[PDB]
Amino acid sequence: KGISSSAIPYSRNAPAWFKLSSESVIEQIVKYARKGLTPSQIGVLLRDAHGVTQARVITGNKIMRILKSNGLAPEIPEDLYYLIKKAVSVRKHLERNRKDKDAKFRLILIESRIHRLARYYRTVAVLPPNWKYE
Amino acid sequence: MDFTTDKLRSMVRKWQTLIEANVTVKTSDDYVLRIFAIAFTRKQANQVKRHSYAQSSHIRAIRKVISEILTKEVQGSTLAQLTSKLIPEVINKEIENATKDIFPLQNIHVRKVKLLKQPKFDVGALMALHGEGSGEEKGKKV
RNA sequence: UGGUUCUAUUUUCUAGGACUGAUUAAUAGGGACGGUCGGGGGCAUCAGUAUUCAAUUGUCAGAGGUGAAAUUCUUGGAUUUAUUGAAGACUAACUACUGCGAAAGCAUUUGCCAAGGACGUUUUCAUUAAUCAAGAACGCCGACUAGGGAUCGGGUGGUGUUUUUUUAAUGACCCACUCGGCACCUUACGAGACUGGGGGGAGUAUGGUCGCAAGGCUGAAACUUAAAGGAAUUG
Repeated sequence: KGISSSAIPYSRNAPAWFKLSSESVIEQIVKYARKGLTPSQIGVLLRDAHGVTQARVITGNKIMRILKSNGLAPEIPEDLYYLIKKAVSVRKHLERNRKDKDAKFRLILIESRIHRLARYYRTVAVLPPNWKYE
Repeated sequence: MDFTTDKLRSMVRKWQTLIEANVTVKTSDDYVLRIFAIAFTRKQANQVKRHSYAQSSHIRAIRKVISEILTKEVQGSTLAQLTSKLIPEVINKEIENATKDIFPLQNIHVRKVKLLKQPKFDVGALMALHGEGSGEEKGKKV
């Protein structure tokens, strides 16, 4: 295990060089989401190019709440969606060539990780119960 | 063309990497040649760490530029032009100059050249490689 | 998206009504991104020289092998030499108290396929977490302080040398810091409470029990018995 994460500043204010509007950021957010990017991609594009540090600080609330209150909710949370599509990519690799025992092992690991947070999201009922991973 | 075994055994030392490449190239004639290459990773002067290994992506990039520029030195040569090119060891200087952007690389050599197929005979081309000649010889004296 | 009517100049601007309402952001965990990293895996491709076999020469009497020999091959030419082909493996030196993998393990090139880790991150979710009976896949100690040198992967900064230029980006080394690894050398401080088993080590004695073992020239005993052999033998 390694310690490599991001270090959120002690400040909770806009950084006083951020001369943009607190609403034009939201309009850019919903524009990028409607052209089709995941919320982590919205956050990293907004951070890199239109220099909002983080939008829970600069806007009102966090950007998945912004997308759900502006009508662009996800069908399934981003974590579960990315783990689902990684699992189905490994499954198509396994149907293609069937002597990859290591990739079978990594499929068992990815499927366990699917079930863990699918169980969490189900008891929170973000997604409905009787959800199965096909 | 071939090295003696003692030369490359005299070149191989531990605590470096040998990048070796080979390409099967057809010349401006229809000779096709498998031509090899060896190169050993140098250490710079002021280097204090004892290793000087390449990071294997530097090996892939060095081997890539070795293959590209020596398949550029062939196809742009005949057999006679390639032989006169590799007598004074100058394809090695081309490899060294083209590769010092990536790693230092002491004693690059070609080490081995194999003919695979040869086109036809062409007695005129051989006699133009050597020199002319034709004989009317002696006559019997009865 | 639909509909009703109110103000001054043939078309200008207007007012109203029906289809959300608690925190962080763990030097906890997950996910995304970025440049990468590795002999991690799978498929395909490429190469290398040995070995074995075969074809063709050249030459002639031996070649293996062993401590010596022998089985074996050999004037229908063995072994040696040269050219070439085929096969099945294997990846030499480089090769390390290095790397990667959950372990068993993994070393030629190139490409494809998915994967993984560390780092960077003012990205995202928000407790989603830790341990293992069962089951499944593959097959001097700890809860503990500091360090030191070296090395592998990433990052930041410095500012010299190799690099170099108006084609793209991209190195290598030196130094300091920092994160994470495989080890090594030390330090300080803690209760740390494929199943079946007699009882120490080295010896000694034996009027017990269970065994195995001596005699005595063979022939040869009911037979003083042949031949031959043995033994000792200066008849």
